[PDB]
Amino acid sequence: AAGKYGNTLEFGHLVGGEEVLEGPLLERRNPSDREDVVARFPEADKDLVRKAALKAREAFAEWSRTPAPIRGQVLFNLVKILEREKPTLTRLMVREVGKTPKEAAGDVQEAIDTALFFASEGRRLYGQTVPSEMRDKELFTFRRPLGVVGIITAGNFPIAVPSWKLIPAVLTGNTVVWKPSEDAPTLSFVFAKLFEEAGLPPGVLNVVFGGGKGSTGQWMVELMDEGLFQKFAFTGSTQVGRWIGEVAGRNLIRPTLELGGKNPLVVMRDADLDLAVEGAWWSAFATGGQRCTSAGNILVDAPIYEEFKRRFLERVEATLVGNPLLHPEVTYGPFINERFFARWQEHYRVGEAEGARLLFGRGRITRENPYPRFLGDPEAGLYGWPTVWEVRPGTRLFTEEVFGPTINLVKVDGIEEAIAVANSTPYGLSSAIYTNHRHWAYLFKVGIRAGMTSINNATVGAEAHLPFGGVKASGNGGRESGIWVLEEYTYWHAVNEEYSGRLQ
Amino acid sequence: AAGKYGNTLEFGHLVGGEEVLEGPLLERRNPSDREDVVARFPEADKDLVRKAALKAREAFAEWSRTPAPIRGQVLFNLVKILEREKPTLTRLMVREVGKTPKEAAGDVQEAIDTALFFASEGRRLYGQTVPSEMRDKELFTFRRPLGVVGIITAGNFPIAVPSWKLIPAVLTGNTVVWKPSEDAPTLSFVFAKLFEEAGLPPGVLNVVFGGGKGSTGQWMVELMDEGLFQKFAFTGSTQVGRWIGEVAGRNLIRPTLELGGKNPLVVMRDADLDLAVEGAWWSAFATGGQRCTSAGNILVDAPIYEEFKRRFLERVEATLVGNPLLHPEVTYGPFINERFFARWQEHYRVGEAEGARLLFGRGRITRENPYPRFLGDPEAGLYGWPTVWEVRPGTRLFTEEVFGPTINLVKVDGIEEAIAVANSTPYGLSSAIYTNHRHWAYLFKVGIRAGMTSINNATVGAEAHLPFGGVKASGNGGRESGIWVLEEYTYWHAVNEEYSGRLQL
Amino acid sequence: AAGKYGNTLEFGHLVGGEEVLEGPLLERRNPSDREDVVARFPEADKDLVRKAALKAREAFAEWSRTPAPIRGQVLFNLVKILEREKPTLTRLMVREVGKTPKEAAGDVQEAIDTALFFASEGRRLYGQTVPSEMRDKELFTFRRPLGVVGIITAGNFPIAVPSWKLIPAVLTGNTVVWKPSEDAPTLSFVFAKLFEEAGLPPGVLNVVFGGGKGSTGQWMVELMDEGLFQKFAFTGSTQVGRWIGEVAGRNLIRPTLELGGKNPLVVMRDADLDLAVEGAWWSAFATGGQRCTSAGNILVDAPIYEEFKRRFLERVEATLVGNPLLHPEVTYGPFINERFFARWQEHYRVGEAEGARLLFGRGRITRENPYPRFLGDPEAGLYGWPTVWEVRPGTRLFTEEVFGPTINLVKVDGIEEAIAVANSTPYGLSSAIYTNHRHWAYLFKVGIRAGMTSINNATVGAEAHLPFGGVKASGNGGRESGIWVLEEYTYWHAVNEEYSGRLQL
Amino acid sequence: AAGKYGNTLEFGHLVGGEEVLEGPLLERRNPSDREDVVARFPEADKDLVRKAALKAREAFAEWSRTPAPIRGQVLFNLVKILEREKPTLTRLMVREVGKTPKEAAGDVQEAIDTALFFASEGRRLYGQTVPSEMRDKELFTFRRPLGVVGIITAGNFPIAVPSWKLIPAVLTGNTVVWKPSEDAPTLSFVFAKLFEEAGLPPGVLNVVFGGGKGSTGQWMVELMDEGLFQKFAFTGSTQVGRWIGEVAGRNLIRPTLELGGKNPLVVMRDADLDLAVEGAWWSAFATGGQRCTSAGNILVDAPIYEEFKRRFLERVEATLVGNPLLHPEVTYGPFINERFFARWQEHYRVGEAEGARLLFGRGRITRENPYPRFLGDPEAGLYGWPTVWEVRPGTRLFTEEVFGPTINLVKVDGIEEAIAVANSTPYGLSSAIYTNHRHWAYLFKVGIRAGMTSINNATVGAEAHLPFGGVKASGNGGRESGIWVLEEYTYWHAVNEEYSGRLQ
Ligand SMILES: [Cl-]
Ligand SMILES: [Cl-]
Ligand SMILES: [Cl-]
Ligand SMILES: [Cl-]
Ligand SMILES: [Cl-]
Ligand SMILES: [Cl-]
Ligand SMILES: [Cl-]
Ligand SMILES: [Cl-]
Repeated sequence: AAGKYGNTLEFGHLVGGEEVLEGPLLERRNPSDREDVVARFPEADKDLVRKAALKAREAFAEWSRTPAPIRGQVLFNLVKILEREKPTLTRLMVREVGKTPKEAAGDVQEAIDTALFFASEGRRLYGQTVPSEMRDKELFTFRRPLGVVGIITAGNFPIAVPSWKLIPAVLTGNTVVWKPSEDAPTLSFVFAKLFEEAGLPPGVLNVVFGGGKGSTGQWMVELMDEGLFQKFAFTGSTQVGRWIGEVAGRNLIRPTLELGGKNPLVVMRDADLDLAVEGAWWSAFATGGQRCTSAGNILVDAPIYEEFKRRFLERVEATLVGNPLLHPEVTYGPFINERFFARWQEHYRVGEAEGARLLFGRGRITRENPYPRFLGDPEAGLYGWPTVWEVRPGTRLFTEEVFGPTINLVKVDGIEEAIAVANSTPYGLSSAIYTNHRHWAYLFKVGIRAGMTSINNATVGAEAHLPFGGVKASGNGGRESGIWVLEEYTYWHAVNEEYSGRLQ
Repeated sequence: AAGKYGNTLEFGHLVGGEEVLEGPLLERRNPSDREDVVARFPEADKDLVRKAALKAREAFAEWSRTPAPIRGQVLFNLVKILEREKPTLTRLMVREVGKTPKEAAGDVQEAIDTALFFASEGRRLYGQTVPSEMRDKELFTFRRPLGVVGIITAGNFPIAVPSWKLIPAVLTGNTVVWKPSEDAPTLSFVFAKLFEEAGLPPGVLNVVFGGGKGSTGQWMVELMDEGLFQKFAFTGSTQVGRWIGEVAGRNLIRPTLELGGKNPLVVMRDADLDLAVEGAWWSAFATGGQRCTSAGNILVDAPIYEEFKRRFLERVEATLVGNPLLHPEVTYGPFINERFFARWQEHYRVGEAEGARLLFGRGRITRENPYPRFLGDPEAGLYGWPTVWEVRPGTRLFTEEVFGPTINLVKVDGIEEAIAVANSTPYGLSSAIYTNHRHWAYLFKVGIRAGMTSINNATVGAEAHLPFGGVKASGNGGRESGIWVLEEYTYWHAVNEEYSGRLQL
Repeated sequence: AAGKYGNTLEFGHLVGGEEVLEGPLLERRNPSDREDVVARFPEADKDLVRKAALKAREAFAEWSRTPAPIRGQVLFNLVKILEREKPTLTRLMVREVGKTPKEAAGDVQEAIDTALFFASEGRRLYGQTVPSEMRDKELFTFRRPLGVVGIITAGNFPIAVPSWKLIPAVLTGNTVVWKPSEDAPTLSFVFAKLFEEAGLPPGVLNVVFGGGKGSTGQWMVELMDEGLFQKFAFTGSTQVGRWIGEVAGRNLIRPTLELGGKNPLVVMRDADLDLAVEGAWWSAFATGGQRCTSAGNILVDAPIYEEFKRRFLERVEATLVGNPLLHPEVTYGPFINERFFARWQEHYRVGEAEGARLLFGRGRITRENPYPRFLGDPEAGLYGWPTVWEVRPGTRLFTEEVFGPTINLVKVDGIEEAIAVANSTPYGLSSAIYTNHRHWAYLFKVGIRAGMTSINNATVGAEAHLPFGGVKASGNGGRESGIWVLEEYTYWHAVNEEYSGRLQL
Repeated sequence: AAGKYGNTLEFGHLVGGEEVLEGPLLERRNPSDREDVVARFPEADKDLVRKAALKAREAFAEWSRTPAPIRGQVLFNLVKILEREKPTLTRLMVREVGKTPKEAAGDVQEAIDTALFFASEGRRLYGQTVPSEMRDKELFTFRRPLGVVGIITAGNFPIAVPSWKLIPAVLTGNTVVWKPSEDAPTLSFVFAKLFEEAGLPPGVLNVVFGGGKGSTGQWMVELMDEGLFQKFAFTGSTQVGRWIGEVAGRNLIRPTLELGGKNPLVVMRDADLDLAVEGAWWSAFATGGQRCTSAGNILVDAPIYEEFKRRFLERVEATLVGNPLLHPEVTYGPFINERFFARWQEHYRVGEAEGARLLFGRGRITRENPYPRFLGDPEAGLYGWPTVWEVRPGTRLFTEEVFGPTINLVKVDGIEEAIAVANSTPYGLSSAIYTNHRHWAYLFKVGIRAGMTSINNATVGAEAHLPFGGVKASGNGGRESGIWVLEEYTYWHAVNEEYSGRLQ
């Protein structure tokens, strides 16, 4: 078929390098305009996943024992292919998940950067030579591939965040089974095909499509109990993370777990207001607030509270919203999926119930409830009014993660107290402070309990060559970019060579 | 009291730096001679563990914010105090767990080495400065303490293996709750007091004594569900490890898990037989086969099978066994506890049942079933005949870990097949090959699935400044000594500083 | 003009991104066939070098303060452009320096690999965060660009070896003045233009052509005394290196110095002869023996001496020699320049004089003195008979580097003595041993005084992502590839931040 | 003999572990009181140095091939012995070089810290395992000892700064010839004996006493031309450094060169004045201004110039000066040697000549020119009035290093200009800025051309586990503490092992 803004594509799983149309058909509709159908694709039953894992096990023998620098050459080709395809993938990603074209070119770019980074790590992966305490004896360490990796990914960063996992996994000589978000199946099929074209041998990467709970994603976790995975990486909700953590736990796997957060952004009295407003604004409404790292609470220092709040609302009022395929100028578009739209709609009622003051936002944008800076037709999909609250700490709006274009303001007095309030959340992913006093940035830097912190910078837009990850309910201690991710996809082999003829 | 070979000591838990007699008294008997009672000490009820965790939470505020190089000064004092106490700790460790005096001085030494290593890491703990892609912007990383660490340790290495966990934990600014093996409570009490004398502030280290299943150790794991631990380290059985793994799992903790193994030792046709026999022998019978890393199977290359086997048994015949307090010359002594003795006694009947050929070993040493090279009285404790089997791969003697002085022989042909058989085991901790062909050592080096490998060297005797740890059922991927353990007791804080006063994205 | 095998090209210096015809014209002839003229190009007078250094000083302001990851983007484009141009650079390099097409594609490849390596180091260059001993105080380190780098390169690896210097220099934010070998000026001009196309801002790279002694290269060193260079890298003879060393010395510069060697290759009795012969053979005659790392002495273990020698000469007999443009199948071609041909011709007379036994080789290949496996016309250039000697240690053939297709045999007895003889040379660059006894490779590994060592592998063919460099007369301790070269083109800035608002000391 | 405040000690060189009284007698007098004679000791003629180098060459065979962790055990014993001796060495160092007892206990402490640091590096010295691009092939690197190291040291940090060189040298398996400052020969003899007691085998450390120019130090450099040294480290003047650099240069040695500096300290308008005054004050007058890192110029931001200058002079007026053996409370004491006293006396006349304004200081303290806060008798030795100038940039007081208790003030306007003025000096060792604006500290941090920089902290008191060293005329690129010094005393051996039977 042709769809409304492009072709409807039908395709199967990729197992040992073949297409496999095996299972009930699902379909992904353009979230910006649900009349456009983007793709049609099977639900992998659990036995197909079992097969995919075992093609991966067969492929690992040859791939793992392929020279690491030659594995790098595959990634180098991928860098080139990704570069070529960057305009295509940008178009497709606006169609399939409703990111703005600026943000979507950015997504693709991070995969390009990731691929370049690891092409080169083919000739690094440094281990150690160590001095023995004994004469006539040498000591070594060596990073070794774990085996078959199972990977589950969300759809809000559908090329970038998969690449953080897929690329270092195959570079260190592992083999992969990948279950991508039913929100972005076409991009995943493509990205798997780009990898094929780049030279990845068949079976090294296998892709199985489907849903999460009661679907493929769950079957996929359950297979850790049959020992088909030597490693597992997941991006998603803390509820699901804890479960996957437990399953990996009893099967002696360290899993990688990016689990979202409630990201504090502090604005001290001595801050540059315009800059801090631009950063709160962008932290809140980038990707329509559907980022692990989107800001949950702006903590504004009491002296500047009123002035900040007036300027922030001015800025929020200006947010454009709309079909980013038809209106590239727009700040954000639709909800990626139905599930986030629903949780976000409920957040209004929890707010009113616990007594938050709603400063701006009239829930879902529709004909009967139109939004002044909307562009296009708000009924073609699920779009949300920008939303702003004032909230007491301790409350549920304050502590619980809510994907969607919502942000809270909170009045704080101390730096003392700003730090205490910033920490009053089960999460600990991302954080930010806007200030000019060296001492104030120092105290927050070391007083916050987060895995990432920004000074005079948004909670979003971490650079791709720094360790990405959260502490507390935001993850289990692993990190995803740079040299730090090598701990995730390898283990330490320790070797001692005796050249004397003596026991010692 | 006075005991038979020293004092019987009574003592409590150490919580926020005070002694606490709270719970039913247990007792640790001298395993070499169970008439000697070494200690009486309480079983921490779960609420006292809860309190210990919360003293640790109170103490973490000031310890974590104590300069890392000053935390190193504490460890440097500990190195000196440990040095002073090395002869007394050696005596006490032969009394309390029945290690030979040579092996027990060695145990103490690894704590000394560990403490020196980390005294100095107080002025390292390096993180990174990183270039931004943006002008007027700097990037950093910082290693940060996790919080309160819960630690459970076995008793077979009662000073060394605890120190691998305790020392890097407090050095990186964490606070600790420690539950030591009911097999070695006096050494743990001491070691906690040496730490105190070295300058560790009270509450930074808390010690709660007791048992494992249905006791303190279990209560201690269960508390991860109340979020009292931000990290957990365990040495023990894979059965228990899997459970601890699961609990830590749902609480988003990476735990540290040394879970023992079935350690393959390969002897290729071109090996030096006398040297390979000394290494199989020492791998098997060091600590009476009660090490995570003790050898489980000798894989002998078919061409030298018969010659090796004859010489190995000659060497095993020579093993001395006895009360290492009265006979220091002895190779190994008693079982640490009655649990290991029991599992090892059953292994004879599993052996007979699946049809292993028993080449040597008459089960428990007693007066009625004496051992030619025994010294002392074998009824005063649980002592085991050195034991040798031939076994087919696939069997339970071949695949299952059995603490005790038992080893299997297996005939192999290729290097091909040596590697395939070495890997036919759920475990993946330690390994060894005896060979002189460079290509053969290379193929084993890269063909084995283990986290430690020895060439012309035993499966035991890892050096303390190399990463200790197993793959497969032997652990979950963490590592314990050297710079590698810093990943366990810290997390990565990533900081980005904008000085350019504009949003650039 | 049109030449005989391509165009004759005329071109100038590149200074702040402009072409500059300033100075007396030199010419580079096709060494394989000197009727073919490859290029005409100026000799930079010392004042033009002075200007090039000062364009580099002007450009450093904005390049150094260009985000390192963006500097990497330039290199990533260069990788792509180099890939596109790999067949043309291969052709041109066979024309301009007489490398065989296989070896010349390899040369280009190492630049490609180098550029990819460093494209990625744009997002690394890691420094350190370090714990203070004081409360409320943080410590950092930062790698910083040195400034303007002066670079002099040989012509035998005219794209690879320049890239080891050029690329890490500009990546770490330095600016460059480059004086390339008058043996390979067209490739250098090209490579500088590829860099331009890749996005290198003008003035960041400046190229000044000319000669060495009494020419541009000398003027270029002399300018360290006017402080126009904050760093200097050189590939060449130890004679020249010592001088450059001294000049950099008094100007407080650590310079980078690859200074060639006399590379010992040992063949123990237990070696695989065919493999060790292939490795001695390729070590000797790769690039016609015109590599820093080409083998100088084969040390053969007395038991296999005669057998090895017979097989080696059989293999040497088989060497093909010829115009690699017309006969790609050929092992090596002409001398790069007339200087090397001259020194190598004299080596025959030094040999006769000190009493070496000449086993094979009749000096220069000519029509009147033809070589059985020559292809083409040997008078069109300077070509050399493969040459083999037996020599006593202590002699000048044994100790002195001789670019050209010459190799010595030496009889040795121990591993003992193999190592002692291997070390009896002023140089210490590369080394190799062929053996199967693990202990013998270990003793050589730790007994040799060299900065690179091969086990059952040639003295040539270092991998590009390992540190390249020599000890003794082969260099001053710096290293060229991988992470190790970052020490050369940066300095360590150490920063300490006090937030505690009090003097504490 | 007994001297006036302790024993006069006579002793020889230490060569292959024996005492050697061979040469004309020199003597070191107590600089605080020159009637007290501290020591009597020979001048090593050049042939004795030649012998010392060759004992070191013989000893290297055994020491280098001694397990690195066992070499660490020697240092661990040294830590303990140094701890025991810390009160003795502190007394002796106040007697022999006239440091205050606080500063001298500090000196000894840095050696203790250095020794602990490197005791532990016995089990580190990490090298690399690297992946080959070829199948059946492994790559390694290994740090290797250079050989015999020649070491020349100044006397102003007579235990600390020698330990930065001596300890990492012997730990990495090198052997040493050491020529210590004729200003501190007793401490060096002692420290060499403590090393002996700690377990250092004889010949691994050799000590040869004497002078510099036309004496042992020079003979010692000249021996690089006979190839007796594989490495050379020097602390001293830039003139001498350049020479040693050249000699090492032609002999293909990378030498280590700490060469002093003219250390800028900037005080921005937003600074904390009391803190910045305490830091200028301590930067200037610690060790009587006889530190490589002592401050040369205070750059005061125009808005606060007058206020700062008044408070600084108040603080300087308070400086106590005197015989630190008899008056521990004193800030600084005598000149270490006659040479610095002389250069510092000349600096007054260069100042007047180029027109600097002298704000405070009457040259040498004597009976006829007494100093209000002097304690003791100023004629017993060479003591200097604290000295303060205002100076134009470009002048010689501004650009040239002057050991002694002198400091300049300079008015600056920009941060722009503060950085330009801070850099207008041939040196580039140490630096500092006092400020609270994050942007101001950032611009200085990255605009200065120095190898060490302090924010709201003195130019002195670098921590011992950070890389110590200067750029420009302050050194040649090497660094001295921490992991960074390992580049100085080792070289990189690169090994490739082929296990196939193939050429590739
Ligand atoms: Cl999903
Ligand atoms: Cl979800
Ligand atoms: Cl949904
Ligand atoms: Cl409110
Ligand atoms: Cl001196
Ligand atoms: Cl001087
Ligand atoms: Cl003098
Ligand atoms: Cl003035």
